[PDB]
Amino acid sequence: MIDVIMTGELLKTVTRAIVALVSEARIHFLEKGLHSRAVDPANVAMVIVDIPKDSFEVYNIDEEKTIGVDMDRIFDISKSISTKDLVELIVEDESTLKVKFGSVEYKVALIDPSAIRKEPRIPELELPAKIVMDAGEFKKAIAAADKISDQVIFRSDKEGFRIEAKGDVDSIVFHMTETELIEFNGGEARSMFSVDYLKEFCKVAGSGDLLTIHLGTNYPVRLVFELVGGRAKVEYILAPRIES
Amino acid sequence: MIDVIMTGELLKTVTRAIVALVSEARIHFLEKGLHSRAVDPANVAMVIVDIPKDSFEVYNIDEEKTIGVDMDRIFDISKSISTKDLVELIVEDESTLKVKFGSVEYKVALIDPSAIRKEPRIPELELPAKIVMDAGEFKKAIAAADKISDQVIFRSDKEGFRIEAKGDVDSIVFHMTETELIEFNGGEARSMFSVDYLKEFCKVAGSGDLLTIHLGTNYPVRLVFELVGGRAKVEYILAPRIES
Amino acid sequence: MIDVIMTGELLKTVTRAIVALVSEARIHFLEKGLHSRAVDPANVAMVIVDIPKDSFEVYNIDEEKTIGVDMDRIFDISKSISTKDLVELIVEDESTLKVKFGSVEYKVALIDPSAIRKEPRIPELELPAKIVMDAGEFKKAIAAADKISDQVIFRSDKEGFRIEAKGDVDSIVFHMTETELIEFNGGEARSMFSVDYLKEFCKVAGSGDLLTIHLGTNYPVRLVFELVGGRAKVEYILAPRIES
Repeated sequence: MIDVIMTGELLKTVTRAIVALVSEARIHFLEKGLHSRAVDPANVAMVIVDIPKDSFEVYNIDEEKTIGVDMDRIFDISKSISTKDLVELIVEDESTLKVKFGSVEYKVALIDPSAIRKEPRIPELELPAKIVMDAGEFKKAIAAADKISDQVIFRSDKEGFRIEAKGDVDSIVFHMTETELIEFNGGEARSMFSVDYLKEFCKVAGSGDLLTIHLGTNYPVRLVFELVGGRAKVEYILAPRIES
Repeated sequence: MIDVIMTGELLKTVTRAIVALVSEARIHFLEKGLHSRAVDPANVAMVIVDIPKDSFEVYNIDEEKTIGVDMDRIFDISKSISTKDLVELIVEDESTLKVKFGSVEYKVALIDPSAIRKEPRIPELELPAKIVMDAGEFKKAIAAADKISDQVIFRSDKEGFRIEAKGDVDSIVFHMTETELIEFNGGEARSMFSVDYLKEFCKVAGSGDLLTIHLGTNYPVRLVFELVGGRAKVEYILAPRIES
Repeated sequence: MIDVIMTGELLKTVTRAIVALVSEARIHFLEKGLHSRAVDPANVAMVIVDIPKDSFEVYNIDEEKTIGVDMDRIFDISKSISTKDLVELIVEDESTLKVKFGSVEYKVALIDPSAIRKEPRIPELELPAKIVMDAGEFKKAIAAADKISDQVIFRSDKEGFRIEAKGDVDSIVFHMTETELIEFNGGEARSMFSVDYLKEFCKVAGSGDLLTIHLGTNYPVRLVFELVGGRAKVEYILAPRIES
């Protein structure tokens, strides 16, 4: 059996992060905690979620188990859950997931894991640039860029980190030097990405959340967000466009 | 003449509660206070509003009087009124209603009471189950059920009160025991109702408001809400569906 | 060169006030401060904006300069600016405007002032009535009138200031006596105006902002708003309808 208790905000945020890309997903309850990964239909973005066992109020599992979940449903139900509610998830067999919060108990039929798209592999990306900043600040940068173009360039070097967008008659540059960043290795990298996806990624993040960016040149970017008081790690990987 | 003064929130809430079902209504200014009742077009729900004279800041009437009011208009005008404004209602003759608040005076033509649908009678429902709880908690239960089905079962017995909804692959159960409820008589009852109407009823209620449910088996349910600091009694009665 | 620093709220509010009427505008950086005036396409309303140099945190200009600005763009970009951000505007040449706030630098191509509709002249209106009140209160009056009609009468005399609207079966009167107003000269005047424009004007104002109304009979009304902590003067002039 699986029986865990987590804050409502933790469940709502991780559910929202996953459903942003897929409507169904395999959820692994491992000895070390919860894990889930998925790639979107267009194969342009991937999401990797990790909730260490210590981020849960209670984490009791017998054997490690994988369940198939209808993410659209859990997301819909999560909207009736308060961020301040404590939520208990229970799986006694293999066909039903119980979600309890307040005076309510929701029961949803699980999906056969095999019926879900094959479990994707995590790319062993070798990236030279590492940038650590506030997720809210990043979110604002993307929001500003979104008003100028549908594509942005991420650039890193010894002088800092920049996010640039160019339009027909206007342009915008977000720039932070090493001293302004939380952590920065000065690695040299430059890649271009779709603003649409970046904007969607930021919907589960805000001021106070940590963001670690792993960047290369003409390589997918890794955006590692630490959310909900640092209880969850939500990494989004986005394929690159041609930077020239 | 009729001359009363009430809080903006009191007028806004009671107006909203009535217009939810009808666009016109007879408003009775009785020695004991304000009274109004109406049934919706489909004859599926009824609303009974009572504002005791002591809930008003000022309640001065000569003789008991009944006026016909265009509820869509009062509701529209009430949107320009603040919950913290004090509102004065005046009827000097029989054709005009004056609504004063802030530095504004609104005058609306009254409707001939006779032109309005016959005054409905209050059903003398004999119900075995009585449940008293927080209206906000009830509202949340209905909101959760609404995500699962368009119908819900209300069930009461010695073990408490439950609200259940079932879908094709999921279900939800809200349950509170006698100790969790404010007041409960343990009466046995079970009826099914439309979530659409229940959801609409709850729009004028929130955490802190009292709700008394009178329930029977295959009988209309009585939902007595005490709103605006307990100043108004707004009872909604909803016809049942077949529970089996 | 032009180099000024202002609060985000100041830029956002003045930008919104101007774009309400036009999509392009001439902005004058004078020794005494910023000035801009424009009339809408229908020639029914005009806006005159004045930001004294002392309302800026920094105001450094070489020679007085006039620039042409795409107001739709600045407005769009201003949405990514926080009211609490400090914004720096820089014009080093004549073709580019730099907008800096936070860690972002926006560059927009300027418009040739000549390509913009001829600079309008300020009408030397001679009006007998002067009314000073809270802009938020005025805004509420217009909002109330808007529910009754698409036209309102502004009336002033020794007994105070009134805003009246009449519908088929209802009416509304907003009235404030001399003692209730901040300043009032008791001038006699009566004119009728379009609620649509008045409502739009009030979108940049709120409680706490000062409004000085200059009113005549069958003459355009002057609505002088002092916004953003009294840092900006935004005057709207609205052509009259036939009052009878």
